Amino acid sequence: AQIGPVTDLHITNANISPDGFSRPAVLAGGTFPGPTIAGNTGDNFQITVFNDLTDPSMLTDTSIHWHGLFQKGTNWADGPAFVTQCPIITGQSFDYNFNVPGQAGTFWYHSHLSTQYCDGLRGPFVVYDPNDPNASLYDVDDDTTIITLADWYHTLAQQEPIGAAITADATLINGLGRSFTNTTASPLSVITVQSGKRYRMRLVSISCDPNYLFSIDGHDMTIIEVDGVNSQQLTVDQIQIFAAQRYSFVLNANQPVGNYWIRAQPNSGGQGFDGGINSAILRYEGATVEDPTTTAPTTFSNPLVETDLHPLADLGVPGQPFRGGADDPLVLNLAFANGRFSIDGVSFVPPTVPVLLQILSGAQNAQDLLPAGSVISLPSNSVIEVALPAGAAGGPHPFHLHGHNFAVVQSANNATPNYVNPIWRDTVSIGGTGDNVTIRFTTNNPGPWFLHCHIDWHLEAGFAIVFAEDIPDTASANPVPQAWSDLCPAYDQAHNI
Ligand SMILES: *[C@@H]1O[C@H](CO)[C@@H](O[C@@H]2O[C@H](CO)[C@@H](O)[C@H](O)[C@H]2NC(C)=O)[C@H](O)[C@H]1NC(C)=O
Ligand SMILES: *[C@@H]1O[C@H](CO)[C@@H](O[C@@H]2O[C@H](CO)[C@@H](O)[C@H](O)[C@H]2NC(C)=O)[C@H](O)[C@H]1NC(C)=O
Ligand SMILES: [Cu+2]
Ligand SMILES: [Cu+2]
Ligand SMILES: [Cu+2]
Ligand SMILES: [Cu+2]
Repeated sequence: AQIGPVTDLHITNANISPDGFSRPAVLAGGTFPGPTIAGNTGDNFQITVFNDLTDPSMLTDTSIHWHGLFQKGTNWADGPAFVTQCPIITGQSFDYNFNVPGQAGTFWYHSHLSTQYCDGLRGPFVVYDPNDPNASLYDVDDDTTIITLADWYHTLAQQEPIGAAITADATLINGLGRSFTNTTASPLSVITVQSGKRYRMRLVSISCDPNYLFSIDGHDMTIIEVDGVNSQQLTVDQIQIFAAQRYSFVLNANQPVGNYWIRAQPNSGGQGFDGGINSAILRYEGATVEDPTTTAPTTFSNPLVETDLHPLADLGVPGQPFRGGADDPLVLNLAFANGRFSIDGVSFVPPTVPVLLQILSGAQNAQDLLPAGSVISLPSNSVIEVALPAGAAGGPHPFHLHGHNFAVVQSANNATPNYVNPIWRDTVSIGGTGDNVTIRFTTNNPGPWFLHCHIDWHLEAGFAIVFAEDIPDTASANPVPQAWSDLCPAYDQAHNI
């Protein structure tokens, strides 16, 4: 069952074997993925997170981010460790108490301390719309229509050796899948549909790294939502989904009663589907309980191309219709060398005092904020443009901005900008060498908002900056509860800082 919008959430260690190989993990709600947190648009969420972690190999501190929720007036509840809070220490709990005005769609939650989400603390987060403009396009939308895609590692995140390449050992679809090496015939996930019905499939990438080529043999997929933003209907037969992105698509159960492969091919790790890796099963009611016998095409006829997506609503684009046509036009220099990423020449290393606390204590220019060179001020009530030219090793990099969604004025692999009707989203691939992926948004949400690559191994290696939006208004706009004020003293005492 779904939990929320008011719930406890216990964070524990346990052994799991989602691909037949047992290892310890960091879990929310006792499971991988964690339970779905849900409510309706505008609801008050109060998620009281109980840190019960005891195994130091995966860190006993934690902090949870609610990915894609704007947190307007509640920056303290956003979750990124050392940006908006100190971590919760073991044996303690913390109420993330926030509201979701003006948002409805498919989100997720994850640890936002170090690489801890890779060790298992990840789950879906759905905000339903009782008056959804897409409601008539489908019949079923519930916990059984959520599809998570996850990378899974046999080596613990903190134990990945410095200097060796990191790749996953399995793809998990709804928490199950088979290992790339030493493959055993462990159980595959089954998604069940009834012939003649239409389903709102909520596709969530909870990946720490790979992008997936997602498809369903025999079926096509009509996109209706992108990262929380309702879209015009776009029919595709394959979706390339990057880390942390979400799509809703209508699945019409219009093929013969049977079994069909669900495919999620990562860009690294095991290639293909031998032994049932990278696979799940779409089973119609009344079908034989047996594996599919379907195949993929050699070439997909209608792959998703991001420039084909358009908002359902008339969202437009803020600013003027040319490069640099914004109040605050930025171009970030994104680089990698010698094991570390940098933005504008500075590699992100989390500060001792969280950025929000530094602001509330009176640091009021971004040159005064630590880490030096990693915090950039944005002016209030202004159009911001951020160009993110690709080329840094380890791509394609999916960049994500907290506190906001944004218009994607220029997408990967296409040099033409769109100042008329591009999709809005919150995580975007910046593409390949020579690309100039560019985003725009307006600053109506005071607080420090993280901007980073959502490949968690790259974040850890410094691929991040903080946008301190409207520093002068941050304190008045974000009143903090006593429990939040208690976090840093408790953390610093427990760690002798
Ligand atoms: C990506 O687009 C930005 C503008 O959004 C380009 O930025 C300009 O860069 C040149 C030097 O390369 C400067 O002289 C300009 O002041 C910048 N801003 C403008 C023209 O608006 C950037 O060059 C583009 N990058 C790539 C790799 O195409
Ligand atoms: C490259 O991106 C551009 C801009 O998003 C796409 O151009 C649009 O194409 C649509 C569909 O034909 C037209 O309605 C628009 O008027 C175009 N806008 C602009 C500004 O040119 C283009 O289709 C993309 N290229 C590919 C191959 O998908
Ligand atoms: Cu996220
Ligand atoms: Cu986020
Ligand atoms: Cu990256
Ligand atoms: Cu983040």
